[PDB]
Amino acid sequence: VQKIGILGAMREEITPILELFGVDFEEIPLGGNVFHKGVYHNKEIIVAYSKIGKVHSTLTTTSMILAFGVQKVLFSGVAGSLVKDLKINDLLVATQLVQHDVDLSAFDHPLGFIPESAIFIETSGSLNALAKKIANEQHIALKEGVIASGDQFVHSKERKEFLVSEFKASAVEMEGASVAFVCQKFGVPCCVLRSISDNADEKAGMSFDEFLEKSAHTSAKFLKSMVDEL
Amino acid sequence: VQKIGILGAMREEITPILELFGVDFEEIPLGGNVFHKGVYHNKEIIVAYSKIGKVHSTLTTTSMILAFGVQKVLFSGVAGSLVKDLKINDLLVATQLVQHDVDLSAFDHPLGFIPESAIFIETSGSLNALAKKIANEQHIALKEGVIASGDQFVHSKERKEFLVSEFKASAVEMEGASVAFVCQKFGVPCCVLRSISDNADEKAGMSFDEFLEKSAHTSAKFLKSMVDEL
Ligand SMILES: Nc1ncnc2c(CN3C[C@H](CCSCCOCCO)[C@@H](O)C3)c[nH]c12
Ligand SMILES: Nc1ncnc2c(CN3C[C@H](CCSCCOCCO)[C@@H](O)C3)c[nH]c12
Repeated sequence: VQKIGILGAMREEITPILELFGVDFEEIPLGGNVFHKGVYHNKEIIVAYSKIGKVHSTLTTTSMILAFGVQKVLFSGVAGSLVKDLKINDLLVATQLVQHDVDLSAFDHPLGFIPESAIFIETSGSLNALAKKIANEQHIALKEGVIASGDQFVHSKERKEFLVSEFKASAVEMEGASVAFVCQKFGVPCCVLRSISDNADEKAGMSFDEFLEKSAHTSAKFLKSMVDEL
Repeated sequence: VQKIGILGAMREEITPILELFGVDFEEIPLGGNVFHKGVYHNKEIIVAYSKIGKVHSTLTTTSMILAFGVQKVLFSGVAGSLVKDLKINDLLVATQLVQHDVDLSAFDHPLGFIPESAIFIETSGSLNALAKKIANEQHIALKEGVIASGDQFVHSKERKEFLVSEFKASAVEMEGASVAFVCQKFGVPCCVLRSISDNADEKAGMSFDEFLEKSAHTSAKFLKSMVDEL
């Protein structure tokens, strides 16, 4: 039997996931998260929001894998755009992710690097290829690129410029890299999907509140379309 | 029957732990960590190093709890001092911890705060009381204070002074807050002990390299004395 973990960071990001799947979910509390466990097209689906940021998302992903035995993890949510071609509501799949706020440069380590790890964490090529295939069938744009994750909500030109110069990131959020990292450590295939909610600039807070609902729904709808192919 | 999880961040922090306990350990790999499982004084001890930083430490602490069923978690390692009275080799027990690099100020949150959490994460009062009691009996100085944790190695006066002014922190490291946080989420008693390796200033890299071994041993020796009373 196939077991698939579906994650968002905020409750608002999983609201449309639960609604779009529409099946009956059993609620299972563990480690301060609530896991929604259902069956859909012969697959067991386990849905949770982690809460915001790297520690929360690391915890929840580890719980998904260890406690619920998922074989794939699909993340859905919203993100800040760092590139002109990614506009509000546009979808991006992360081919690599970085923890942009990691700094061990005192020991001459490059920014983003931690010993016994790597700057860039890879996601599943087979899932990313699937995303590309179905986006083409749907005639919807889907960009591929690097996503930068850190424990700050980015809302300045200066920090955007750093993310582009240092990591060639296309989008910024606070959980993708930690989710992808956990999945790498456990050998679990991962896809990270984001819809743009803001431009990570001085107006980001306002844009985020305006577009969270729609952008979350766009990501969630696409995630469902991926699960339909598994 | 009592099962105690014992964590460091770096391999060097657990070397003296394994040595001082002296017992045979079984090595169990899981999620990119190696867990050393042994029996000491009729208690079961599970020792691991997480690897550096908040994501690594969150993962490992969650694995310790879920996969190995530990009832308490004790963290031992080194830290940078932020206060004049904490000198190289001095011991500190963290009564609260903060993630000092968290910034959701774009939405008017205070620094360190994440929704559905708190700036300050509590450790176990009963374990901190035990530490104080033993330290007094041993005639060893043990400070109680706030530890700030983040994904940067701190090596500047400016950042030191921020940690003191913002959080009234006494020491800085990269894992304590995340370990204590996971333990809080699962309702597992936690104690975080650190020995000072450096002063978190421009000389910190050199001080760290010089004193890592001795400071790690000092922390490990004290952690063993706690386990002897559990
Ligand atoms: N520009 C940007 N920089 C960094 N990340 C993002 C993201 C992605 N998510 C949104 C969410 C923000 C949490 S704060 C809002 C809620 O606070 C109020 C609720 O109490 C966190 O999970 C990261 C969208 N735009 C971003
Ligand atoms: N001032 C300071 N700021 C933040 N943290 C600390 C700590 C506590 N630990 C040491 C270690 C980082 C060292 S990276 C060594 C270079 O990598 C060598 C392996 O390639 C990480 O686990 C945090 C001591 N002094 C500190």
